[PDB]
Amino acid sequence: SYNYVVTAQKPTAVNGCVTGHFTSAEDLNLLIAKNTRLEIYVVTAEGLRPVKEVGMYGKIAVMELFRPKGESKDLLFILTAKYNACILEYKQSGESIDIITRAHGNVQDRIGRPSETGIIGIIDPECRMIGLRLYDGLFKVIPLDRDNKELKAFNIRLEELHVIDVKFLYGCQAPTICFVYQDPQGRHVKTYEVSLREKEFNKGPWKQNVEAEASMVIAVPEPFGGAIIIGQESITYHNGDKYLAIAPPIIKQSTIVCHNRVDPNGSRYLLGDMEGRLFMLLLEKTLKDLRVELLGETSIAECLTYLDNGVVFVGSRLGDSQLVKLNVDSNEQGSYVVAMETFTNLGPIVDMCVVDLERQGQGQLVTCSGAFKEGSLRIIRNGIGIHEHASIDLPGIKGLWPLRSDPNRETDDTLVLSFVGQTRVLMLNGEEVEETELMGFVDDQQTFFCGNVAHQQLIQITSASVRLVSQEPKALVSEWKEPQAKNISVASCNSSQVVVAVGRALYYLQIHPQELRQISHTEMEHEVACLDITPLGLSPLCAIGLWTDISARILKLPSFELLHKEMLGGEIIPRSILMTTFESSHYLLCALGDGALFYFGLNIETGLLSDRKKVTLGTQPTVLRTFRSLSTTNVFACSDRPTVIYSSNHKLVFSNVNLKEVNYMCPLNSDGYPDSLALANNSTLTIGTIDEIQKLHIRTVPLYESPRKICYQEVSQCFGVLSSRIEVQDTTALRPSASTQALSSSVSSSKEEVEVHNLLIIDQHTFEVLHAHQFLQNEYALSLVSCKLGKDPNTYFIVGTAMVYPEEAEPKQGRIVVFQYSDGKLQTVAEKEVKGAVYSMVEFNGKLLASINSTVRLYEWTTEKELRTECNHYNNIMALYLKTKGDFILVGDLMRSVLLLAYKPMEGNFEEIARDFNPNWMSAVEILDDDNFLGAENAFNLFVCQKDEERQHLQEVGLFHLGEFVNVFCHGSLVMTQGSVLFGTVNGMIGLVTSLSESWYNLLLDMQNRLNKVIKSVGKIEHSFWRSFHTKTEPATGFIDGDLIESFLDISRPKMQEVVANLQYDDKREATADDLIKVVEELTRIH
Amino acid sequence: INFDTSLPTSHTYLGADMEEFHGRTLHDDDSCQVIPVLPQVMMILIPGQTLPLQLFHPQEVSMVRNLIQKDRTFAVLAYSAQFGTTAEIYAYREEQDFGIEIVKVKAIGRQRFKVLELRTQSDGIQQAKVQILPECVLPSTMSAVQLESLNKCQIFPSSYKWWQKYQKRKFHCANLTSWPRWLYSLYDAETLMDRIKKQLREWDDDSLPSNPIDFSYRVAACLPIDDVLRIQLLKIGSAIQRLRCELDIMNKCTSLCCKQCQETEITTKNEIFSLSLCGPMAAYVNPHGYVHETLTVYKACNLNLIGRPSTEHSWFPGYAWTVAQCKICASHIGWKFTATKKDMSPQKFWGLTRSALLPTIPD
Ligand SMILES: O=C1CC[C@H](N2Cc3c(OCc4ccc(CN5CCOCC5)cc4)cccc3C2=O)C(=O)N1
Ligand SMILES: [Zn+2]
Repeated sequence: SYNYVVTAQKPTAVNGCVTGHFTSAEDLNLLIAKNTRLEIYVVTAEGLRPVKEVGMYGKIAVMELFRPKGESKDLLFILTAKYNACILEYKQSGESIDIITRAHGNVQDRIGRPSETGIIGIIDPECRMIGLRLYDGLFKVIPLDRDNKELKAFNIRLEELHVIDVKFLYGCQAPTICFVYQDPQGRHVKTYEVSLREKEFNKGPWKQNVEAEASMVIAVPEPFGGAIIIGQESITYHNGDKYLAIAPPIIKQSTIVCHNRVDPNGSRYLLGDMEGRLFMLLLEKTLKDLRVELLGETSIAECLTYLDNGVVFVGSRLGDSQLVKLNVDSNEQGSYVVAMETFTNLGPIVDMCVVDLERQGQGQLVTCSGAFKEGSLRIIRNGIGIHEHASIDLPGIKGLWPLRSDPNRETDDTLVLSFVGQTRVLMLNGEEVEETELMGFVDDQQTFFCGNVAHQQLIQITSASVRLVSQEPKALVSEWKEPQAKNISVASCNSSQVVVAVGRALYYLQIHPQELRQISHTEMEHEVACLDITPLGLSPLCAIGLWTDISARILKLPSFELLHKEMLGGEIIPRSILMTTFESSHYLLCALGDGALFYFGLNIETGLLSDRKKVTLGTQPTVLRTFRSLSTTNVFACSDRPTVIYSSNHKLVFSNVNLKEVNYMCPLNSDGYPDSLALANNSTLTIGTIDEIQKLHIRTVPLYESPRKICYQEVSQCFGVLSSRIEVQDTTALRPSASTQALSSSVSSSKEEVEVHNLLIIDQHTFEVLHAHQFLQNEYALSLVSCKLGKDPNTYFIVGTAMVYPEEAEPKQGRIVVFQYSDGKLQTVAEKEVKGAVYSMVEFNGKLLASINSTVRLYEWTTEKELRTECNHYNNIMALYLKTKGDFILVGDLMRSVLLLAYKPMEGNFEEIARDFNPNWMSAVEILDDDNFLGAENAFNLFVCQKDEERQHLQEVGLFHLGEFVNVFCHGSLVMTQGSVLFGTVNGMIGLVTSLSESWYNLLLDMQNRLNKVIKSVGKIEHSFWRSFHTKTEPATGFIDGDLIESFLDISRPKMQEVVANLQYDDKREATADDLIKVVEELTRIH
Repeated sequence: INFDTSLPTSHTYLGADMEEFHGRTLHDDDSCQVIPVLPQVMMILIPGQTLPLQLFHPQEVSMVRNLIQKDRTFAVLAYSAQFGTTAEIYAYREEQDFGIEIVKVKAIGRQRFKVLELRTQSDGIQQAKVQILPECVLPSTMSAVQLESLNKCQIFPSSYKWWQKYQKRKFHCANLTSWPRWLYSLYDAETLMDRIKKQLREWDDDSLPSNPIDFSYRVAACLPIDDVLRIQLLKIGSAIQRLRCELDIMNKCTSLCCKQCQETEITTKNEIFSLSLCGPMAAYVNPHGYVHETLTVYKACNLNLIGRPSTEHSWFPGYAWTVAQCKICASHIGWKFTATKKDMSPQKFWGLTRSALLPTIPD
């Protein structure tokens, strides 16, 4: 098996946030860590200015800014989870930005038990050294002698094997570290000093049984000195002979988990609760006492950073991050917190599903995201977005035209709108739209075109006539009518050249001052459908599409004589046709009423249409329309599924536009709406800017409780969501939540903190909670599915459950509840008591498969409307995971034991096919196909078992360090390689897995290696080290880092040429840069 | 109960003046070793398990005597072989009384292995080249997923309400995953060891190994199970899977029967109890050098007692033994033990030999 993994969506969860002077000494920076990503901003009055963002080949585990003696600005120390240490510097060389690596080395020890309080990394305030507590019984020291470019470092044995937190202190004759530890007597604080000179600890200034549950340590700066120690109940200062202590009522509620220093003084600190409380702690003065104020509520903070001007960065892992404003203990109101800005954080993605929501043939991902109030559904859609600036209700718009009403202003001030038998004119002044008359333009006739034309004039082309109007002193200066007064049926005009068409006939007029002169006439072999006349001054040809021969055609400049004449096929007519110019070539596009779009290369001199390709874009008819997007032209295909059409290296691309149907559009360049679009649909005119390239767009739906599983019932037009709110014993809520705020509501009729489970029913379009069904007291909802069973036509939400009692370890009882959502409410259609926890379920060939502890059990759905067992299968593992393909069944436990059962219809029971037991923690599994099984496993790895007598063992074909923790896999794709499996992750990264042909695998593997020679890596970390399956540590196999491959496009033109130097390539021969460019761009369009 | 529960584990019936050796020899993981093989001994030795021996044939007497000079470990093969366990000699006794040669050792199983080669020497003794199997250790289920702000709270102060606060504290980050705290608790060494300790507390009050591996191998030896499951347990490399598998065996398996007849209920789980510090079951050698793993229970049924009580060579000093056989098929199931002094408690009990038994789940 040959797989390709790529990032659809980088991790969003913040796990570190530091400030300092990194970019310049004169700039204040905020650095943010999002697992493998490092964002760098500059703090402003206006907010946060982004500056440089980079990935690492590493999970950022330590991130500290420091300034060693005689350096203009701060340097950044980072240590990864694989013990990659680096010192980094910000390098602006001209108009480009780069993060250069001053030093790097791997600080790992061969023999070492990693500490239970994780990696801790600290730098002394003189910047003599870096301390790393990596392992129990050891303290690693990296001296900061400027010659130490390899980060060579020594260890010192600690006596104390269970260290909790540790800092370096301020104001000491020598570098001194302070730390809480635990031995079988109790929890105490100690200090040592650190001599590089001796590579050893000397005993230090002071010591202390401190609070049972003391956890945090804070180095106080030099105005006082000393250390603050936070616990559950206490906050204790310590120093030589000085000592304070408090236990305010306000924090005994939830534990403090993050802190931050507000001023260099050390007067104030920000404290971070585990549930969102944000406190100040003030050091009152010398050092008299400690006051603690409760400032307000934030998102549940992983880290905090005071930014100055009373603004605070709140980094979160469980919900959105924030900038919040603080207020001083003001004369009128107590010090309080206000949310200034929110940044999206998808993770943790705990479950998701893919839904074709818009009906467009475009998947949308809907995730269960967040926890404990930060809980949320997130709707993730792929596309080009429209930034909307104005909206106008006007139904029945048939056409849009921008127009310059004042000839010595360089900018549109008019929008003209056609309706059935009716024309209307909107004038624009800044952002004020007013319908008005345009003298000379008729209003009781349907316009087919208007706009500016040569010799300082406006033209309007009605069904009745072709009016022509003076820019100055507007009035009619010309009119052209059809000989026997017949209606103009199709119209097309440019700068200086009209080509109307009447029924089967078509005339060709030209625009000259105060006169429109008839030049040609002609007939046509069937009725005329659509015209174009675009210059590529005056255009020497004219495109046509016709009604019966269903055919696109080119014509001559005045004669109207056929130049190419291609038959398009089928029974549906042309709807629009467009001669356009992409890249530096010329094309002809033509659209059918059924949604089909055919494109041809064009030859302006001869007329030769070449290389027909087809594509289908949204089944309603399609109007094509030219616009400018950054010094180049695109095409906007107004339809069911609106679409922009650009050309990336001489092959066209169809980025879809992120809107419900657009019928007509035109570009608009006003003073109030510069470089904009005007879109109309059946009910509304919209005015907006447009994004250049595609992106992922995230709609958020707050639940204010934990969502846990989700599935979609298309017939009901709604989502099932298992959720979980926390009440406290009386039992009452802590806040209003999705389940307590539902329209309709219910509770299951029967057979200190508490969890209460519900099945929410949420509207597909509006995401209103329509109903909230509460399960029993002590009942824990585990699994959810929405399916049809047996001969029954009705569709049901089915939930598996378990009965959790604190006395009981392994649950002895549970339920399989079948529900129907039919009225606004939810009917319990059937229970089924079961002697165990229902961990999983799956619709299985019209029957219900379901794990109950170690048993896999198949149920049929009776006409009596009850669940009846067919067969069973007792395992020697616990069936946590259940996935199927056809009659094949995949079972897994938490410990990476996997089975492969098969149903046998002729035999009535299940049979074992294959198995693999290999002890490791498994978080998710998926069936890639009948033979291959994708899984996620401990230390952020992906792995692939393959199927292929004593061949019921499963071969290990795939290994890869992802760097993310996968909760859910699910088959689907967010676009309109073989297969697509999306996965969601704890940091809110989303990834895609697909499969490759061996040929392609081999090519791309070579190319990774060529790439790794050429691409600068931040901590100088080898890509191979990074992707190595790690816990054992082995090279990755049968997995292509698509992120690596995609980075090819970002390298300079010569680095490409270097990468492809003597690369054998199929069609083999010596390959080009442009050969691989168009391959890699084909690979970007799977996600 | 007031019988000295350490008297059994010292095997005084061998004689109590043996030269001792400070037990410590551990071969490297995945290394290869050439170790001799005890002939004439068929058992599945578990790491940590004490194994007493009596050897007569002068080839056996030789190569032990040699082993005392050089490394003291030997191979104890688990038969149809592929897998076994090393055993280190920690006590030696030469004896030429009654005219005849005897060697008495006390070994202790140490490391599991895979067999590679088995060249049998011209002396008559097999010499097994041997791959030392590593002892699979995994981190906490939470270690990967864990919030770094919540690292600081992972160590706790050391009572069923305590286990709930433990479960809430330890597995809080289960909310990031797609499962509950109560599921992660079912794969938690410490929770699993405590649960096993409760079936151990009703057999009976002590201190046992902190280490999940050591604990798991200790409780493996208490289980009266057939030779084939013993091997299932041994092959399981992960201690967590071993502890869960042991919990299962302990809950499900509740009767014990005569292996030969297949339907004669000798005793129940309710009756199992511990007179050895080792546990309710342990290996003892008889006078002829046959090793018996003997599970002590309070009551037994359908046994016939033949011969008369004897204290000769008794494995439990103070008690005399009477041979017990299956009422139906005559199979030597074990021995009834009976007090010699009238104040000892308990007064009587049955010691039933593992090989003759067969654990069952009812219905
Ligand atoms: O608790 C228990 C339960 C009973 C168990 N016993 C006693 C016993 C015998 O008991 C007779 C006997 C005892 C002692 C000897 C002395 N040797 C020394 C070496 O050279 C041969 C003579 C000979 C025969 C004879 C045969 C087998 C067993 C047997 O399995 C046991 O050992 N301790
Ligand atoms: Zn019998």
